[PDB]
Amino acid sequence: MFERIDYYAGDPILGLVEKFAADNNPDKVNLGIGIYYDESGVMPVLDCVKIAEQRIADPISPRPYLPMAGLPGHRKGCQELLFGKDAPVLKDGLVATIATIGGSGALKVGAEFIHEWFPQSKCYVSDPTWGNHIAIFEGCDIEVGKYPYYDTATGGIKFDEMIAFFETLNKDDVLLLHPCCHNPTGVDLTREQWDTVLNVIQERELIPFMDIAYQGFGEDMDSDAYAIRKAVDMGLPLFVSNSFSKNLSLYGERVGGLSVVCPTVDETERVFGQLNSTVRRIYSSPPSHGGRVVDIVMNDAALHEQWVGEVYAMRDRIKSMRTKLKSVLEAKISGRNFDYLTAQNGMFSFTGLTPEQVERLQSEFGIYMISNSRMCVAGLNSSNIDYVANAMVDVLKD
Amino acid sequence: MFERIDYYAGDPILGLVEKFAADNNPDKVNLGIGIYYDESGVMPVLDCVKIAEQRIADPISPRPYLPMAGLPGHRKGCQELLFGKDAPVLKDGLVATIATIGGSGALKVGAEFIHEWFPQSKCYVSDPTWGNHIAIFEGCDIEVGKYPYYDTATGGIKFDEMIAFFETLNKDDVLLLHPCCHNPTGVDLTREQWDTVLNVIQERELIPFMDIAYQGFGEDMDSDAYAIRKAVDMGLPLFVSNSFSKNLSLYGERVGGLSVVCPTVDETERVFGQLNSTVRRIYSSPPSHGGRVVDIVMNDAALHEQWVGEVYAMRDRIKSMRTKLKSVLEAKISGRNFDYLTAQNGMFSFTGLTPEQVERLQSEFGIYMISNSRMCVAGLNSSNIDYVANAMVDVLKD
Ligand SMILES: Cc1ncc(COP(=O)(O)O)c(C=O)c1O
Ligand SMILES: O=C(O)[C@@H](O)Cc1ccc(O)cc1
Ligand SMILES: O=C(O)[C@@H](O)Cc1ccc(O)cc1
Ligand SMILES: [Mg+2]
Ligand SMILES: [Mg+2]
Repeated sequence: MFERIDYYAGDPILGLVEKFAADNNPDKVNLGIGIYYDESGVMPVLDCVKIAEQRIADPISPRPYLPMAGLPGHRKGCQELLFGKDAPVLKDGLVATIATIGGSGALKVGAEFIHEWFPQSKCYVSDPTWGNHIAIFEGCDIEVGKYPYYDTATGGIKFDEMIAFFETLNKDDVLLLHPCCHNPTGVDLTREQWDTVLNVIQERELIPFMDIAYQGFGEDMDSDAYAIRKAVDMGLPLFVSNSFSKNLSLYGERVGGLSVVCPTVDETERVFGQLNSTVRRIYSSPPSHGGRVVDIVMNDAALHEQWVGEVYAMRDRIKSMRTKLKSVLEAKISGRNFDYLTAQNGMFSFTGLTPEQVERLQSEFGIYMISNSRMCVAGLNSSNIDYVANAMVDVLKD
Repeated sequence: MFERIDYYAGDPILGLVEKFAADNNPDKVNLGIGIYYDESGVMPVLDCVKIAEQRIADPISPRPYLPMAGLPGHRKGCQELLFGKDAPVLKDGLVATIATIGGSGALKVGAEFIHEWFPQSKCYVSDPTWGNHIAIFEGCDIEVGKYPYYDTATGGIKFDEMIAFFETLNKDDVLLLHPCCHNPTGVDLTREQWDTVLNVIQERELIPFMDIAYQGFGEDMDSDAYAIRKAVDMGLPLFVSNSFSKNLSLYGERVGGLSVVCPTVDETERVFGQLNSTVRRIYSSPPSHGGRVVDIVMNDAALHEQWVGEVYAMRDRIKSMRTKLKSVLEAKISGRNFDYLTAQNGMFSFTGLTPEQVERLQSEFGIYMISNSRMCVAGLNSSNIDYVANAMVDVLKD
């Protein structure tokens, strides 16, 4: 019956993970998975979350369906976070927002909405980018290409080429953009580059789709959202997928948001209604437990403030790891610039190591990265840092 | 920018609900929504669930991604529930199962899988059926039509016409079937009619997709799954979507399962891999909280046994309401047979009332049903029964 069905290769990042677990090097370290670990190398449970969940468990309540858009408080928290509290765009009612099944789920609904209403649009992703972006869009029968982004030569951005690329695109074509904390490179646009980008986006009447999965891990909650807010100030029709997976340490509950910025309230209502309809077609409504956590933590002022602090500690710890890793490298290797390590933002780092060097890191030290050199900085901690930094010096010295 | 966007009419079931809320009749009752309510007119929190959730909160754990297929325990609970404890088909490893975002999510994944690998297959739904079935399938770009089912004349099933219809269909065409507890009619097939249909499905080489959203609300857990188990016995390739929304009273947490019965272990693996790949491109993985609940409740023998007991009481209560409703009607309306009310199974009932009568039921009494005459029996309880039964008497006499 199902002889025609091909085997599924399996998630690539998961394929590596099997190999690491198998590895019997006592000193093995996994830096391959984009998961945040704390000082002790474990996934944290955030204090604010813990508190939110005790409230949810006290008392244990009936579990009616959430609305299709999810909880209003969840929606508002997304909005206030992304566009700023009582931002003009929100007080004008020009943002249609739904809770989603994580950032993935927001990408799916947004892509499906684009596919239905802008059937001609293509989508373009950064070269390189997070593998799942491509699957989600193509899974909607939207054609996906790549725009120039990362400059292998410099470690920077092929900014000129990227800009020239965008001018070739068709009206209503979609750009998948990372407002900060690029996955996998860590290399972000400066504000001035954002203004040029958004300028051409405006001129070419392209659709910007900002995926922000690490708000708070780059500069701060506001800064990380500059690209979003500047697109709003310019009056662009912006799609924003956001995820709480990382910054809430709530990967498994599937919490995120999708927001569509619209030129008029009436368009806001058309789009909101169609987002609902799209949700109804896929999974009907989002999960109550994850949504309640988001609702409680975003809208309780004491919990929100605690939560930002918790995110900033996670960001600060990742920044310390970057600094420490650079300090060892620059102390030990003269005449190579390692500023790109602290210039990069978020959880990810393109190390600049060649595939052969990544592989030698695996064999010789049991240290696991992606072949494109991507390292998750949160994998690093006080207990493994000197071992990893020193292994890296060795591989680069050969 | 979004003037091309059509307004979404809104979920009809949800649309009626708003009119009810707005309604200022002191004695209003809502029988429009397929939600289960206890004797007091409130959504229950089941004891087993409450226990499962105390275990989940003690202690509050890290929240990593579940696997794409969800928790193994959740997958095994679906399987055992659907096909019977340690069934041959399970011991033979011929069932590919994933957790899903409710029954809706399972429908979506199985419809996407069908669309990808059997692009020619069309899907046929019962006339009438639950509104979302169509949207889910059409949302996958699968063409959907209807098979004869409900007989307006007799209140039964146009069984002969249905069977003739199935014989016209192409090989690999999909039938969406309700093992029990038909929505919206309440009218089910007998076991003998099941044997006939599944025979024709076998001879016409059609694909049965069984959606069972109310296991436990018909006769009992095992009886309700007859159509499923008989299809397995016959060696048919079967798709089953199951939902814990009602029978676990866990609508909000989005818990259900998709199961694909395969002729051989190797095909089981192919299908299992692609199900995962399909999950990846939609929402990446399912929610932990809901999945943990299902895991704990299905796999703890004391909780499972308690849980069956809880569903039994819910079913018995619905059955009592059917009997009391019929008794009032037959006592007060001469020469109309109302055995169809007790003959129907599950939460829903096609009351036989015309759209005019349904609408008069709204205007005169604030009693809300679907225009097609669908009533949710769980909406009825000892506090509202007489009032609803007696109002129904008056609409029928005019
Ligand atoms: C017959 C039927 N199938 C599928 C579903 C999907 O619901 P859920 O996603 O909550 O399991 C429902 C209920 O909403 C239903 O009544
Ligand atoms: O960026 C990453 O490494 C994550 O995307 C890893 C991942 C991907 C899929 C998944 O089901 C679990 C983890
Ligand atoms: O069968 C019914 O009437 C409803 O239970 C379906 C439903 C449930 C929740 C929802 O957000 C939309 C439709
Ligand atoms: Mg499609
Ligand atoms: Mg110019």
